[PDB]
Amino acid sequence: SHTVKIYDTCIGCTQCVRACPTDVLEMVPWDGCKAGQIASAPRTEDCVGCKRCETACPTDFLSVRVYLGGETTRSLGLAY
Amino acid sequence: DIGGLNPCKDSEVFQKRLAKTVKKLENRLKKYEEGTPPQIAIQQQITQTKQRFTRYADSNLLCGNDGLPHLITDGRWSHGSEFLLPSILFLYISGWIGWVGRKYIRTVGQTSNPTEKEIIIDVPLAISIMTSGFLWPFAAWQEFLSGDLIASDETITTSP
Amino acid sequence: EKSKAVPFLPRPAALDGSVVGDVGFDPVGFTSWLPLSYLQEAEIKHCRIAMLATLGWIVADFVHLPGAVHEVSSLAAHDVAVKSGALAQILIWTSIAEAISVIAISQMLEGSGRQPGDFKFDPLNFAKDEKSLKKMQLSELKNGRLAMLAFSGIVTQAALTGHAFPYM
Amino acid sequence: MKDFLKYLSTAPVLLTAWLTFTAGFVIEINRFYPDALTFPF
Amino acid sequence: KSTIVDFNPVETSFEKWAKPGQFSRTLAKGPKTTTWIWNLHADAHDFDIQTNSLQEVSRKIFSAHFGQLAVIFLWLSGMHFHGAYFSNYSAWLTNPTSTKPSAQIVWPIVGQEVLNADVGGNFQGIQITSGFFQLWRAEGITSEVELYWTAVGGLVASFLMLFAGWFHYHKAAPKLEWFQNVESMLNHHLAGLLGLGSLSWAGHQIHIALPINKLLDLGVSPEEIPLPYEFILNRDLIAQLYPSFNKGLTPFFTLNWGEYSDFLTFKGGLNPVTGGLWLTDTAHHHLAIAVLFIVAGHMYKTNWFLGHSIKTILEAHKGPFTGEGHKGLYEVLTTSWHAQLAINLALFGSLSIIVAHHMYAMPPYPYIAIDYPTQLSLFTHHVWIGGFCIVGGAAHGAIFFVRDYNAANNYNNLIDRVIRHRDAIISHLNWVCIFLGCHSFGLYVHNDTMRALGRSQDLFSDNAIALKPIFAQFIQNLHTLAPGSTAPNALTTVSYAFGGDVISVGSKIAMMPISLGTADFLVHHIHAFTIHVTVLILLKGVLYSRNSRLIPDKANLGFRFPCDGPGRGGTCQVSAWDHVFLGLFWMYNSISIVIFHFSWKMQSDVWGTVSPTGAVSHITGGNFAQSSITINGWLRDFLWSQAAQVVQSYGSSLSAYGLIFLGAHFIWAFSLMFLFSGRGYWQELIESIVWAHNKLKVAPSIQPRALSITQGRAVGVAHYLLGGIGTTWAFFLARIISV
Amino acid sequence: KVFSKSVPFLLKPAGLDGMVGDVGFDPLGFATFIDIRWLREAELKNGRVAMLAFLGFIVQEFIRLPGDLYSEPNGVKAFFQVGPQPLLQIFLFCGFLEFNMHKGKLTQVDMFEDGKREPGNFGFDPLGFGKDPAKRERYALAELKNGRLAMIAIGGLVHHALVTGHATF
Ligand code: CLA
Ligand code: CLA
Ligand code: CLA
Ligand code: CLA
Ligand SMILES: CC(/C=C/C=C(C)/C=C/[C@@]12O[C@]1(C)C[C@@H](O)CC2(C)C)=C\C=C\C=C(C)\C=C\C=C(C)\C=C\[C@@]12O[C@]1(C)C[C@@H](O)CC2(C)C
Ligand SMILES: CC(/C=C/C=C(C)/C=C/[C@@]12O[C@]1(C)C[C@@H](O)CC2(C)C)=C\C=C\C=C(C)\C=C\C=C(C)\C=C\[C@@]12O[C@]1(C)C[C@@H](O)CC2(C)C
Ligand SMILES: CC1=C(C/C=C(\C)CCC[C@H](C)CCC[C@H](C)CCCC(C)C)C(=O)c2ccccc2C1=O
Ligand code: SF4
Repeated sequence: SHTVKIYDTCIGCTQCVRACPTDVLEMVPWDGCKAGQIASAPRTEDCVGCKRCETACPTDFLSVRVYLGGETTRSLGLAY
Repeated sequence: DIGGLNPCKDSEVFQKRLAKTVKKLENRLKKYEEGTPPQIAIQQQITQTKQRFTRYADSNLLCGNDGLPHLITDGRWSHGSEFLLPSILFLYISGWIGWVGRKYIRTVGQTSNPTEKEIIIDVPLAISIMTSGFLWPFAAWQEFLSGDLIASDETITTSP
Repeated sequence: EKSKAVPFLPRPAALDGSVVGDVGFDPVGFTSWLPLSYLQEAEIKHCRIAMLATLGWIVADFVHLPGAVHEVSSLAAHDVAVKSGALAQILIWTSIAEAISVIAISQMLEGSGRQPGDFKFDPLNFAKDEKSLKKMQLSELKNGRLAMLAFSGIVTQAALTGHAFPYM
Repeated sequence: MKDFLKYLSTAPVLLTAWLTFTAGFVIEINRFYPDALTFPF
Repeated sequence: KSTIVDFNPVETSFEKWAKPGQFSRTLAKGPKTTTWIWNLHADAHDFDIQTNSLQEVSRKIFSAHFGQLAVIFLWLSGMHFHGAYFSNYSAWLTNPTSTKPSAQIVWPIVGQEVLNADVGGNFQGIQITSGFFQLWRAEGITSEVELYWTAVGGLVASFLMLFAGWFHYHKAAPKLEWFQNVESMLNHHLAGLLGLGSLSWAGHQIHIALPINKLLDLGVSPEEIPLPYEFILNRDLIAQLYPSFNKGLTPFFTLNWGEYSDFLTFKGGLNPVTGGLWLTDTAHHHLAIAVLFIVAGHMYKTNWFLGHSIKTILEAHKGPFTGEGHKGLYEVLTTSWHAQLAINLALFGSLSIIVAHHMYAMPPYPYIAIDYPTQLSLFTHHVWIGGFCIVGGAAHGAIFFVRDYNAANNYNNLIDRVIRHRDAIISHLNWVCIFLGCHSFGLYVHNDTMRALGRSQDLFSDNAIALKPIFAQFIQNLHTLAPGSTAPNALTTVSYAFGGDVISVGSKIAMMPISLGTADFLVHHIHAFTIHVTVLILLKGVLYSRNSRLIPDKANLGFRFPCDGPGRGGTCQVSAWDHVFLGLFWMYNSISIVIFHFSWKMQSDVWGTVSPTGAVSHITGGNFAQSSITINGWLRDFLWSQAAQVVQSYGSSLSAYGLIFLGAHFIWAFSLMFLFSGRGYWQELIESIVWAHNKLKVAPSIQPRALSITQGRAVGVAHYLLGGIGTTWAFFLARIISV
Repeated sequence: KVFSKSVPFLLKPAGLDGMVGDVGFDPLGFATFIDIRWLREAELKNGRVAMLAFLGFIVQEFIRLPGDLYSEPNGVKAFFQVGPQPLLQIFLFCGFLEFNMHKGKLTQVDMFEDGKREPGNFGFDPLGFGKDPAKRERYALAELKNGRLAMIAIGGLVHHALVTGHATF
């Protein structure tokens, strides 16, 4: 399964979570930004690696980073 | 002479090339009629070929064993009209172009909408800058002295 | 409604009364999609050009300038004058005048106040008040239209039959 | 003729005019002094 | 306040000309990077994203059509003007079989005057392969003054179409209901446009082309031929050549149409004098076509209680296997411009290819069959246009599926049922493509390896294992027997390609029976295989344009997008555009093979010279039958052999063809930089270049960015197509003009 | 609307107000997209060069210098007979003059950047003509008109020599 990391440059704009096609990211409470929220990656087993999450990231060099790793039938997007 | 070449004025193969080209042109000329425009055009071709060969012969041009003018670009002023003078001419023209482009970029870079003035050129300012490029060698060695030609550390760098 | 010229056609809706030589003649409605000042300027330019052209054609078929090049009929004078470069000078100066005209018509269309065809060229007066100016404008327009039609007929007849000044 | 002149000031029209003029004077130099292999001087 | 048009919808102003990108909501803010410049041209004609109203899109499309027709009219006017002023058409008229058509002279600069070839007739210029001279002769044009007047008329028509476009966008723009009158539009395009154009052309042929061309074939010089209007005012100049005009139009109105058999014939074959189709046959054909199309135009109900409703016709065509059938197709084709474009472009390209075939098969112009460069150029050009238009139709079908397809409005109809089993279609098409490719190409490779191993009896040749195209030979036999048996009123077969005598004009073969052997079997199956693979790519693009097992929401990414990401193992090129890109590549492959087959087969087994005793000698000598069955044969006896004229063209009047050969090679190789590389490398190189510019204070305000992934692919495919097609263009033209 | 005094059917051009040759002649509006100070400097320099060149024609065809090189009454043919060496020296001397008279700032963007430079005012007045300000304006207008007339005449003389070949006489 791929690896997804969140960095404290998160501004809690939720654009990553609402762009994930496989429900990998979610918004959790935080105290490091104005919005009081930070993205989390608790379901990386469903991560497919499409990187839509970081295409919607407005922070300078990203706050969500997807590191491709071992492959799985879920991560390979295999309907068969 | 230089590199084993010989002047084209004394190159037999050069004259053979001229004679063969003229003979081909005349043979082509034979198949048309009277003072018709095709014959006039072929005659003009023959005249231009003869003039070009004569000018190349009387041009301090060195010809090889193939009867074609070879360029001596080692730097000697004897054959200076082959490379050195055209080199100076191009350097002047290209420095003019680069200088006027850079001046226009830096001039409209201090306005409210720098990007707009790049797709829609300020033709008055463009004409003002373009005709001022004749002093580009002097302008360049008056802006480099003042430190206005080179940026120092506001330039961006990658992570490593 | 019921334009003066064509009594059974409606008024062109762009020519009410406030133009010299306005009898409400626009059946195909050229004024409905083109500026009135532009069309007036074009008409006056055509009038003046064709008046000069008709007078020149008729005169040059009678009187010739000294020289062998000027010894041709007006019908064949175009190919001779273009070769001698005589028409090149006229082209150059007409192009200068027409560039100044480009500026003038642009200014007239974008405000200004210059009447169509009004270059203010008036060494003599010939027009002292508004009434005289209107009458002379009407005379110029009528004479110009007549000369345009006359030059058309002259050229067509001369080309059809290579005759001298009587082009019958 | 205020926006038409601004349209003529756009990059494509200006580049086309400049390149047409440039090719023009190059072609005419090569017509009046053809077959120039070296500097004329 | 008309019910069909809106008056003065858009003001005629130059203000928006000075605001580039005003049409797009995203581009209107102005450029910030160089990507804006490329996006400006990529969205210029995408009227769907510029307005949210179908009416505005339709009006823009209508005015764009007017602009395109004005451009076409200007091009035709230029062609006629060149024929009038810079051509040897008058000299070619008096010697069609010995003068090469030329209509473009080259200025004497930088030594380029060598391009002015010895085309004959005391003329110097570039030989013309567009066949305009033959077309003008078939039109009865016997003077360059007529060409000048046609050019003037073309200029006037082009201005008229420009004015029409301006008028119908800015002064009186039609409403949506006017555009959606597909019944009225079909009625008019079928009766008025097609039928009345055929009728008018039949009238012109009968009254102008029939007498003038008959006099020309009789040997009458063009100067003593009467002016075309005299054939109308004088019923005696045409009644001598065709002694049936003496009865006037009475036989027509009295149903005694047999009297007009003098100039309305049904002969078939070719004119023995000119080598083209009998112009009497052509006039009769156009008359019949006119009547048929006028009749066909009275089909759809427009404004009276008469005719058909296309909605009622489609909705009644259901079936047990097709559910709701064609229900909803009328709404699809009356609310989506992209669906109409798909159908029209596909059928238009297919029509262009059919035209290309029927052109050389039955030469319709005088002295065009013996002008081999003209025939080759016309066929290749029309086949290329057809392939491009077919790929465009597939592209716009995919665009309709992505954008204008409504799932709710297409419940259980044909479109829905096709998407529901797209897997089966694509899998079986995949199997068919593999079967056809394996067989055709592996038979080629088997022939090559058997020849390389010295086993000549193991090939798939005529003197070996033979694959006779018996089905095509049966059809050829049926056509050569048609006159008198199935077409009893025919005097000769439709085309001598099916069989018959060798038709030669001036010792040059015009048409001849095209024998089909094992070599034609293999190349025909190659054609089928390439066409099937192109169809596979395009149909996979259309069907999987909305969703797939990989990306269940591919429709939300649009028609044109590079990917969905490196995940799922990699989701490159999943768009539908990336399928029109690959399909463009495969169309290039297929059309290149088709034109190669045509060129080699014609040069080897049709074209050539006929000896006075009747011995036929071809351009190459019949090497197609035995050497077109191996890839080495194609490489050597066709490519290497016929490329001799291109490479040896330097110093001659065909040197431009060698230069274009080299330049097209350069462009084709240039394409591979964009096709093989990726955007990240070029962006990071532009980073260092920008560093240098910033160091010299000359970095542009518009930030330079590498071309987008989709634009990189588009540039690559455009350069690839240009280079390959130009290389084949120069090769074909130089080869067929030299010999 | 004011309308120009020279071209009476055209609006009065802008940017010419405080000048010593203003007759309102600018139909093409060259003063709108080009600096008026630079335009006057260029007009004055072109006029002065044309005046000197016209006088040079008239003197050359009449007087000439001793020597085989300086023996052509025709100015156009004298340009070729004299050779490149005398002409290049004139070119370099004119360049030296240009540099020293404008004191470095020689271009359209550099000149008049700081202002304080009356167009055409090099301060050259050794004979003292121009101390009285009353006749100064008349002298400026006369210089401008003579310069324009000399531009027209310099073109005329050069083109007469090209179409005939002998001289001006
Ligand atoms: C539309 C205007 C027009 C044009 C295009 C021509 C063209 C021609 N004329 Mg012509 N002509 C004109 C008007 C015109 N004329 C008028 C109005 C007269 C009556 C005075 C004449 C009297 C005339 C004679 C007597 C002769 C010609 C001849 C010719 C031919 C060669 C010499 C030449 O240019 O004329 C030279 C013209 C003149 C000597 C008189 C011209 C007087 C002008 C038109 C009136 C003033 C108008 C003003 C200058 C407008 C200013 C223009 C503005 C842009 C600055 C040439 C085809 C000659 C020829 O070859 O005949 C076949 C010849 O012998 N013309
Ligand atoms: C008999 C009547 C008639 C005729 C001849 C045509 C002919 C044409 N229509 Mg058309 N149309 C008609 C009725 C007709 N239409 C009706 C009733 C409707 C309403 C449903 C439409 C709606 C329509 C649309 C929406 C479009 C067309 C288009 C076209 C053109 C197709 C391009 C082509 O084949 O090039 C052949 C070209 C020629 C043969 C050139 C000569 C044709 C000239 C222009 C005659 C046109 C006839 C015109 C209708 C007369 C009106 C004159 C006006 C003063 C009223 C063609 C010119 C398409 C096009 O290209 O748009 C411009 C297009 O997009 N038509
Ligand atoms: C009747 C024909 C027709 C029409 C009306 C359209 C119309 C349209 N197409 Mg389309 N298309 C067509 C044929 C047609 N196409 C064909 C035949 C193909 C197959 C190649 C395609 C493939 C295609 C794709 C793949 C796409 C479109 C798209 C579009 C839309 C936007 C077009 C645009 O903005 O381009 C503006 C015009 C340009 C950018 C011009 C580009 C220049 C071309 C590529 C190079 C031409 C070179 C030329 C031959 C000269 C080379 C010579 C060399 C020596 C210089 C528009 C609705 C796009 C879209 O989003 O649709 C909604 C899209 O993605 N089309
Ligand atoms: C010469 C190069 C080449 C070759 C051989 C192929 C071959 C093929 N392409 Mg293509 N393709 C190419 C270049 C080529 N392509 C390029 C440059 C592009 C870029 C645009 C594409 C883009 C492309 C797409 C987009 C598609 C294809 C498809 C196909 C397949 C069609 C089905 C078929 O015939 O399979 C049969 C295989 C052959 C004919 C190859 C030769 C096999 C030999 C003759 C027979 C078997 C030999 C035997 C097994 C050897 C065993 C011994 C060995 C173990 C030592 C086929 C594999 C389609 C596909 O997936 O298939 C349906 C498809 O959709 N291609
Ligand atoms: C005279 C002239 C202009 C004169 C104006 C003058 C003096 C007045 C100027 C001033 O009042 C103003 C305006 C304003 C004041 O503040 C300044 C002054 C100075 C007071 C232009 C001439 C302009 C002269 C021109 C344009 C001549 C063109 C000639 C051509 C083209 C000849 C071509 C041929 O000779 C060839 C080439 C080959 C031959 O075989 C064929 C032909 C055709 C004959
Ligand atoms: C055309 C021209 C002037 C045209 C003026 C016009 C139309 C004026 C019109 C008006 O005034 C009137 C009529 C009335 C006014 O109220 C309105 C306007 C409209 C203002 C000047 C040309 C002027 C032309 C000039 C000055 C040309 C000079 C050429 C020189 C010096 C050449 C030198 C060489 O040729 C040699 C000697 C040898 C070569 O081998 C090398 C070189 C170096 C190239
Ligand atoms: C080189 C290259 C670039 C860089 C290319 C750029 C930036 C294009 C630059 C184009 C210039 C600026 C304008 C065109 C200049 C030409 C001389 C004009 C065309 C020639 C005419 C005759 C048409 C990419 O961005 C890219 C992206 C994806 C895959 C491959 C590639 C790729 O290979
Ligand atoms: S960039 Fe190239 S590779 Fe990476 S995802 Fe987009 S398409 Fe697939």
